[PDB]
This record gives sequence, structure tokens and C-alpha cells, in this order.
Amino acid sequence: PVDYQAEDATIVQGAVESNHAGYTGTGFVNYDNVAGSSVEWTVTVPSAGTYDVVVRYANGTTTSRPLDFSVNGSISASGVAFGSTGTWPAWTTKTVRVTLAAGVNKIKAVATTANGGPNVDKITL
Ligand SMILES: O=C(O)[C@H]1O[C@H](O)[C@H](O)[C@@H](O)[C@@H]1O
Ligand SMILES: [Ca+2]
Ligand SMILES: [Ca+2]
Repeated sequence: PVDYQAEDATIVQGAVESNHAGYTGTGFVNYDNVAGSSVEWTVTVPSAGTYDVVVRYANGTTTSRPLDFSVNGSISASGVAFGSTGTWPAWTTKTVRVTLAAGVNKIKAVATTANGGPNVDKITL
């Protein structure tokens, strides 16, 4: 049951920020508000199979901000909606099923809409 901080991951069109309370680690990733913004985590698991990946995020708007999840090149979850949390400090979790190989994997979450992604604190699996 391991935490992988977003601010420690590979960030494309985003910024490590810390101005909303409740994040874990040293901060969170604020996705740029464009399609294509992404965070990519390097994770390690002991066995091949499908893992529950718990995404901790916030969305202080009324519009869902969908992400596509992929593992080392291949789609894992398409159009996962990240709906309102009301305020930016009100972190919530959503579980996404991802199939992994034994050992090291990269899990990428890319924003598919012009609003970019929710703010993302971490994933846990
Ligand atoms: O709408 C957005 O994406 C942004 O809105 C605000 O600026 C908020 O403080 C950011 O944390 C958020 O990322
Ligand atoms: Ca943003
Ligand atoms: Ca964090």
C-alpha cells in the first residue's frame, strides 16, 4: 500500500504547487489548463495483475476534468471523469483499475480536455 507523490513524478505542462491545504508529501501537481497536460508515475509492484490505483485529487469547479490512464504506452482507462470537490483544499479519492507487469511500471494520466486535469496530490497502490 504505497504512496507515489505527483510532485515527484514526471510532469508535462504542469507545476508543483502548495497553496491549497491538505496535500500529502511536499505539494501537488497543478495541471496546466490545456489538453495534453500529464503526470507520469514510476511504480513497483510484486506481481502481474490488475491493481486498484487510488488517485487523490481536487477540482474546485463545476466541470468534470477527465483523464486518460495508460501504462507504458497502452491505454488502461479512457475518459475517467474527475468531478467537482467544491473547493481546491477538499481532496478526494477515486479508484482506477490498472493492469501492471511484475516490477517497474509507468502509469500516465493525461488531460483530454481544454480545462486540463484536476489538481493531483498522489496515487496510491
Ligand atoms: O482551474 C484550475 O485548474 C486552477 O484554478 C485555480 O487557479 C486553482 O487555485 C488552481 O489550483 C487550479 O489548478
Ligand atoms: Ca490547472
Ligand atoms: Ca503530494
